[PDB]
Amino acid sequence: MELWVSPKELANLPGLPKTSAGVIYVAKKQGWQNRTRAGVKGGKAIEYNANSLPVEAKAALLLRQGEIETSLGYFE
Repeated sequence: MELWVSPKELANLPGLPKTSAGVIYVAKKQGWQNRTRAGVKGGKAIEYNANSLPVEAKAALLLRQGEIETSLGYFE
């Protein structure tokens, strides 16, 4: 499993501030396994590994994830 996340998506969990500015700034206070992707924004964005987020965000995370997709590229 992986389920990565984006700063704009973290800017809504309680444990995390309501603005990515605080999440990215706080990201330095720890540095959750964040993968870069030269396509979700600029030549180098900053994703966040959901498994690296604490528990307070892990709970509220999958919470606002209601409805998303059924199954695909999952090779069954």
